[PDB]
Amino acid sequence: EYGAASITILEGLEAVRKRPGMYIGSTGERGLHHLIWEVVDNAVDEAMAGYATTVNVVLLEDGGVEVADDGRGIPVATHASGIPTVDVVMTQLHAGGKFDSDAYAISGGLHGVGVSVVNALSTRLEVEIKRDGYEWSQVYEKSEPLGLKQGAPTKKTGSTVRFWADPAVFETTEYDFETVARRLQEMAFLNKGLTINLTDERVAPHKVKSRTFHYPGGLVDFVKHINRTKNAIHSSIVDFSGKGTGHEVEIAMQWNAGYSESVHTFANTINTHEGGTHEEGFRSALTSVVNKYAKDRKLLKDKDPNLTGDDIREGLAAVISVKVSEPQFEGQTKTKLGNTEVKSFVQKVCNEQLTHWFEANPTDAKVVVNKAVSSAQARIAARKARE
Amino acid sequence: KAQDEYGAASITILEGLEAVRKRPGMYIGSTGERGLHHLIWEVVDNAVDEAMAGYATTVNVVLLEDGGVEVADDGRGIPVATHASGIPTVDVVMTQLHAGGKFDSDAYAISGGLHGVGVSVVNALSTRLEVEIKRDGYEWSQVYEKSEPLGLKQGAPTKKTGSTVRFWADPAVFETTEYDFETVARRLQEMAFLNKGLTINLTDERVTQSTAPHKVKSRTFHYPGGLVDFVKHINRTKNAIHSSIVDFSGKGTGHEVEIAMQWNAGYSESVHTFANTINTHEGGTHEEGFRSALTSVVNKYAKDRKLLKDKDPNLTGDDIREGLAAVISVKVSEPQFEGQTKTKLGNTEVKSFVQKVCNEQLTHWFEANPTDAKVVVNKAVSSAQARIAARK
Ligand SMILES: Nc1ncnc2c1ncn2[C@@H]1O[C@H](COP(=O)(O)OP(=O)(O)NP(=O)(O)O)[C@@H](O)[C@H]1O
Ligand SMILES: Nc1ncnc2c1ncn2[C@@H]1O[C@H](COP(=O)(O)OP(=O)(O)NP(=O)(O)O)[C@@H](O)[C@H]1O
Ligand SMILES: [Mg+2]
Ligand SMILES: [Mg+2]
Ligand SMILES: [Mg+2]
Ligand SMILES: [Mg+2]
Repeated sequence: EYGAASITILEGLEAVRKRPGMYIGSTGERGLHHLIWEVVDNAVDEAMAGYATTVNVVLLEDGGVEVADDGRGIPVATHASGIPTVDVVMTQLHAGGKFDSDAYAISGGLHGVGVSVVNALSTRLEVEIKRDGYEWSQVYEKSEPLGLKQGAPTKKTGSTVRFWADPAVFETTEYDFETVARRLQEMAFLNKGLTINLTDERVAPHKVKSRTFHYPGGLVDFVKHINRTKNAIHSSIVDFSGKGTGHEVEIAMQWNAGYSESVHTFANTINTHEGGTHEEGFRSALTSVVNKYAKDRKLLKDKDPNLTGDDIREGLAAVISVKVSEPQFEGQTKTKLGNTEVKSFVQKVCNEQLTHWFEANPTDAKVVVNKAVSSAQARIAARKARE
Repeated sequence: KAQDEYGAASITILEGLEAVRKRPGMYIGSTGERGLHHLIWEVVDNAVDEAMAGYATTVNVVLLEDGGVEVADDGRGIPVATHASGIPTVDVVMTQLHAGGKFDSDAYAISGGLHGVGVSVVNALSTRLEVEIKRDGYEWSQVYEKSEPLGLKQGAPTKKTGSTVRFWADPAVFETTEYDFETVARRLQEMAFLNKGLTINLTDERVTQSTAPHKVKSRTFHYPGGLVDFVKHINRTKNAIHSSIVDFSGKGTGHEVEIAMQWNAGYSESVHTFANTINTHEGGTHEEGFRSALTSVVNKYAKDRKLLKDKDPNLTGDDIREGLAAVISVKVSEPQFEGQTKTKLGNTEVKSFVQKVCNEQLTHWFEANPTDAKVVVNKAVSSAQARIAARK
């Protein structure tokens, strides 16, 4: 009997617990680690706004994860809603301070869902906040607030979010250290003044497993890192910026004797690992710049076909970092940046700055074009040899 | 700065479809070409879901001149009756997020729709929406202007059942509001392949600057050979290496799988993955389960027949999948898709399942057809040694 009785409306966090995949992709290792990503993003968002300097993540013994920032602290006062803003932010969907650019000019967070999902997919969530001249505490048991508590007075500011992933939701709740270590590192690469500390408290003087991430050389350091094991082909690491009405691009790149593509893209510090408009404008601009150089330096005949992106990006270590005041991310996992205006923006920046670099550095330009030409001709030889 | 004085007032709660209008990327990916087409997917997906349940036989998609899209199914009809919340059910289904009849397995046992978001999002990102429902003994008509319902109208009596949804994309939302016929065509074609008793008709009533009948693009997709008509389609411009196509299925608790595969002359991998008819073009567990199974099956066959030497390492997936045309269709009672755009299927248990079915059933095909198998193994053996030669 398909009718009005079959239509079911979901309320609050019901929808998150019924369809975790809509918010975290899946309940696998990727989904589990996304919980950490949601809590850390909010702390990073505070650093980007220029309030936090430090983000400390701790993998606790019990499987709990702690994330502490020295930012402004989650608004704790009573909302217009009639409940303390901590609860609005922690238990409601499409609720937050990132629907404008007033509180956070450039922020990874934008849907007002992130940390609410973490509450929804956790057995427990604790929060310790410093602001309004006090130390504030709140416990959320099976997503429900047990009571906001006004504690010790303090001039200090910041937030500390603690959460315990539901073993009913996730199959495996053991977080992976090096997965977390890798992501926190890239956040510090995209945030110059930011310091991220990581501690693994899970199982006479004893030192606990820890890492510190501070990179004053930003993206140029990120590239040096990518090209440690890989043997760099040219001395000068490409580095440039681009500014526009509503957006900004930051690029750094270097080639190596490798045969793989090591291109990482970011939008408001978010790892847009499935790419997007920013990556697309970059690839587009790169292919056209190299192809013009090779044709102009007669490294390819006029009858010779143009070098494909695959030939050029082979052995390339590149980082594309965009700061967008109004991003368009593909779902809550934000695997892609979709902003159509950002493709034409990145493209003109890469076109004008890569054309500049290739003409300014003739030594370095020669090598990377020689590689592209040699890798292109190799694929034309391998296809013919196979017949 | 007012950023310093950030507190309770800085936090704002979005009500209903304001969430979709503010952050469309959460539900459609982007406001680009791919996002625009996603609006048709949401509406067609709902019509297809009715075919999957065995109530709809036909789906008719029309790209209107004005710029609107019309999707007509002969299903059961979007329930019209006044919902428990106090308003007609159509209005709940069209103006409210996380509301639908796909949260259980009662109305739709297997369905691509699962979030209760689809058609509400379409309504949210459209200047106007129009619904024509035939059910409960009468033909009904509702109109939404900027998502707001103008009032449900009751019409003439009918014994027939179906739904007709018509939407006009908001140009303020989308950079481009003009659809690509081939994009729509290709998709509706794959939908017809994965649903044996379904017929999808696409019609293009958009003119170009007289109105001769041949100037209107049209398609009618009905494939009784399902996935086999799909692999036959894939290897058309390409040339098959073995005569008979690999056709096999396999069921489990709360999941079913269908595989159809064939190898071509090229070095081009053409593996298409589907979950509840949804094109999971980024793959997921079902694909990964198949990829694992396929690599293991060929490596056990190449070693036993001694086609591959003991000295050389095992074959890579890429060399096996080189020139492979395959279709992977899973039917899952409780799926887990990455977001609204549903680009990936992430069910942990599906990787084990598809691999279990593939490992067992492919081994069966290799053992029963040694003649066709030798050609396949010989292709992978040469392409692996080609990859080794290229590295030198
Ligand atoms: N560590 C924090 N410091 C200060 N404010 C925070 C912090 N964490 C959360 N908030 C506030 O709570 C709001 C909502 O967070 P959240 O639930 O993650 O959604 P969001 O960050 O706005 N967007 P999104 O992450 O894309 O879903 C934020 O806008 C912040 O204002
Ligand atoms: N053509 C139709 N025929 C009958 N019922 C429909 C039709 N279209 C929508 N519905 C019903 O309306 C509900 C809401 O639609 P929708 O917004 O697309 O959410 P959904 O299909 O459940 N899931 P999803 O598409 O993944 O967000 C559906 O679940 C159906 O119950
Ligand atoms: Mg913002
Ligand atoms: Mg957030
Ligand atoms: Mg019917
Ligand atoms: Mg739908």
